[PDB]
Amino acid sequence: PITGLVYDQRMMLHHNMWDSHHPELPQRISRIFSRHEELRLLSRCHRIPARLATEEELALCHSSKHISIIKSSEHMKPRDLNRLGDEYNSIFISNESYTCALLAAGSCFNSAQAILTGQVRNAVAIVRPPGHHAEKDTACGFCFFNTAALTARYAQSITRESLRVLIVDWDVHHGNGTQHIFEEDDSVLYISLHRYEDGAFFPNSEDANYDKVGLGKGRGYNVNIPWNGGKMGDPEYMAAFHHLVMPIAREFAPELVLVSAGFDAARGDPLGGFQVTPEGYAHLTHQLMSLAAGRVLIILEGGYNLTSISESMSMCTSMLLGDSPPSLDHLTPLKTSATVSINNVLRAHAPFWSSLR
Ligand SMILES: CC1(C)c2ccccc2N(Cc2ccc(C(=O)NO)cc2)[C@@H]1c1cccnc1
Ligand SMILES: [K+]
Ligand SMILES: [K+]
Ligand SMILES: [Zn+2]
Repeated sequence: PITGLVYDQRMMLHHNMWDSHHPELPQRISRIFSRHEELRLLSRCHRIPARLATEEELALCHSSKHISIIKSSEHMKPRDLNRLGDEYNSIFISNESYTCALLAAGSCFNSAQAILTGQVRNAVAIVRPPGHHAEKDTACGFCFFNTAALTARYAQSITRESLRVLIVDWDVHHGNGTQHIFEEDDSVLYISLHRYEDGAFFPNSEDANYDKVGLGKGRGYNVNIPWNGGKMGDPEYMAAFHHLVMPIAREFAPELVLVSAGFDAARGDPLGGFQVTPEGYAHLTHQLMSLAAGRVLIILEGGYNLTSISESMSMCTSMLLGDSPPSLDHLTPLKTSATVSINNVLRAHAPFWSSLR
């Protein structure tokens, strides 16, 4: 059983030229990659080459008008990069941004193909800029193109259109772009856990609440798990996986699992304010590996504490390689509010998932 790994230093080139310390830092992926080297995990993995995604592949999810405006930033003067970025919600653009976003997407494509043709069982994608806030027609929250949403359609395009793909989004933020792209779609199951605070948390939309369950044929195939009033940690994430994520996923029987793996719910992240530990991420990964004959691709999204994301993603890779899941804790009743969120999700999805309890 082989674990794949994709990483390309050129993705570092994307940067914020008006705040060189912006938390979506080039060094996020180099610090994660370096930690993989030091922990002797990188040598255990099959190295998958990065590549540029093509514009045709971007068209699997994005409008040609959005593609063309982002492609055009590669030749913009600083003044126009600044105006263009300011047209979006929380976006900065450099001249290298388009190429880096193409590389993060093509990297994940090659990983998905490696998994789907049998070259590897599972894989990990150390990529940037992130993807999950990007919409069909717009960029948002440090994301230009929806890497995870593209990878699901890419996977379908190289197999069959109805390939069952589960996307688990454990980034602390709701993946509004991923929800919206597949909202009518019953071939892609989207499950997001996210800090919500009654809609007061980025992306600041009631679209992230538990009562958005999908539209049309897609009703039931959009599972939002919103967290309210509480510094959620391992016990809460493990409880959501037990009562919602794994039961629903198993009933869906995916053939591929994409993890939109933001690490901004990690202990130490100032944007997230949550406290999931590395061993917590390790346990979530291990539960996901019981699906889809192990076809699990972990994709870096958010995560802004360099040490935290490097330890946490390393933990996930260690699990993919087959290392034993590490010990966590005992008892530790959930935070009150987390039982409330979980129960609310259970009720809204009972009509769609008959194995829910
Ligand atoms: C906290 C906040 C004030 C902020 C300060 C400094 C820079 C950015 C941002 N935000 C946007 C944001 C944050 C994280 C991610 C992500 O992808 N994490 O993984 C994507 C977008 C917040 C915001 C902006 C407008 C309205 N409400 C919240
Ligand atoms: K999420
Ligand atoms: K869906
Ligand atoms: Zn995030």
